[PDB]
Amino acid sequence: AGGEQRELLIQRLRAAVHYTTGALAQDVAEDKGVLFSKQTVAAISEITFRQAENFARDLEMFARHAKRSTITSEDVKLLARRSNSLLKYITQKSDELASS
Amino acid sequence: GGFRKETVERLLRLHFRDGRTRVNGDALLLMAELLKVFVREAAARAARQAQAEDLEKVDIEHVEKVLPQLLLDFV
Amino acid sequence: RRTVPRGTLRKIIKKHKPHLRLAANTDLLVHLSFLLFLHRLAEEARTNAFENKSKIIKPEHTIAAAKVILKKSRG
Amino acid sequence: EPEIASSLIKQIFSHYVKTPVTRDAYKIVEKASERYFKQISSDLEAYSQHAGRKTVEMADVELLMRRQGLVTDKMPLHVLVERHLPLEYRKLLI
Repeated sequence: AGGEQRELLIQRLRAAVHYTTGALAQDVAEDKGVLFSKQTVAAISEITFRQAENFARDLEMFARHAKRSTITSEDVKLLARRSNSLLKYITQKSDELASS
Repeated sequence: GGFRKETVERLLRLHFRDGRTRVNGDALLLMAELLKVFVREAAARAARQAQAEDLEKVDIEHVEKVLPQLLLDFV
Repeated sequence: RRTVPRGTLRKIIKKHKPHLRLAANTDLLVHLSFLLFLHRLAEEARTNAFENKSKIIKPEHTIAAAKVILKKSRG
Repeated sequence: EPEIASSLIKQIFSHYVKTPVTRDAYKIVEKASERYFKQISSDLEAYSQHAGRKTVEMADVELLMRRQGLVTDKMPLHVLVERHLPLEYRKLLI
């Protein structure tokens, strides 16, 4: 029920993430003087798609822990703690949002 | 460029185990940044691995080689 | 042997976070997480020693394992 | 100053590993354990403050073991407790 539509949604998202992965990868190729094979790009796209699942489940856990059903910048900050570099980066970004 | 809000939102809702779970706009932008960093990191690491082997071309093998460390080092 | 260092666990966390109060039996859960950390650490060091063709676990295997497992252990 | 006794760390580690471990290796395990506690202190703080509390509750520790990937949909906390905590202490949690 809604299963076929969900499969279409999944293909839509895979392809969207893949496009964006291509664009970002191209910036990197330019920076470093390399060429990424199609298969490499696709691989990174699929890895990224998959990691999204854990991000989403952890964000949801973090919001629930706060008796809160909507995810905020505090949950994303928590999500980024385990990598100090990442935490600094994303916290910078988040403050930048705060200023508006 | 970067990940679009719509894409990130749908991507996240897809995996929520609670129907009422939502993500506000700031979190969506933040997550877009986080995902972008993830991708740039995967690409930069695979690139580095290929360069240390004196290759211009990054192949799926280079990605596979760098992935576990990446996932470990990432969140 | 079968005993839990409840007071020690509390004191360790208190030395790290003085104004941080624990509750209930939470020390017992902390202890659990610690046991399991030790278990993962052992598995990883042993894997390392085997990959190193070593019958014995040595400081180098344990150091590499610690880096990995302490990473996996972050919240 | 405060730390888990060396003997206990050795008992657990060796009980699990079933493989010879050098003395110096154990010194590494001890330092790793110190670091483990430093980190979870940080974490439990962040978790409890996240929920608006000044105290660390059970939910905080279970959240930690979830983030550590010990507690999962297929491996509930109560199963880990039943498995790894000696008979007496598990009664306190159930």
